[PDB]
Amino acid sequence: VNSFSGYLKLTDNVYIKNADIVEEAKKVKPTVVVNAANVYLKHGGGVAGALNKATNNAMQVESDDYIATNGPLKVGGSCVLSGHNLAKHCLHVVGPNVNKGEDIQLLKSAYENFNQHEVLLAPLLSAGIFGADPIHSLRVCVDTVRTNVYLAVFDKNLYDKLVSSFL
Ligand SMILES: NC(=O)[C@@]1(O)CCN(c2ncnc3[nH]ccc23)C1
Ligand SMILES: [Cl-]
Repeated sequence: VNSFSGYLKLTDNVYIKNADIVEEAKKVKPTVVVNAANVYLKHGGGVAGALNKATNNAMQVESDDYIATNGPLKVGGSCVLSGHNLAKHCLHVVGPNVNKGEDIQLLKSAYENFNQHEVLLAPLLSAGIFGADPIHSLRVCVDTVRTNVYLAVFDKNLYDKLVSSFL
């Protein structure tokens, strides 16, 4: 039993809710919140910009030190950093950004990072400003993640379409 509330159950391990991931994180304080990161951990917009804003830019400061030490992530890769005031940990996961021409096949690799964590709050990878079809992102999620994932979908109209079209 965990403290996630109001989710629709899609499968054995995947749950979905129309919610602002920032407000969800501030309520639940999960062990892991997933950020929709880019390889430079530049949290300018989308989910990343919103999560960083909620940390008062502390996520960006920590991220800049990480990059200065380690260099950029790989597309499809991840790193674990602090969750600041939102969660214990933030798993920064880089899905492909279609608006950069990145290979959508790397989306499965991106979701594989979730399997290293027993429970996660997460957005749909490569959705929103990353330019992939969110229906496809959901299918890959369900077919790749085996740990317990609670998906927050900010857009209510998008949330309704994802549920109704789910196979
Ligand atoms: N005032 C705010 O910060 C927002 O209400 C608008 C920006 N922000 C988000 N921007 C993009 N993608 C997102 N996914 C989940 C939340 C979210 C929250
Ligand atoms: Cl985003």
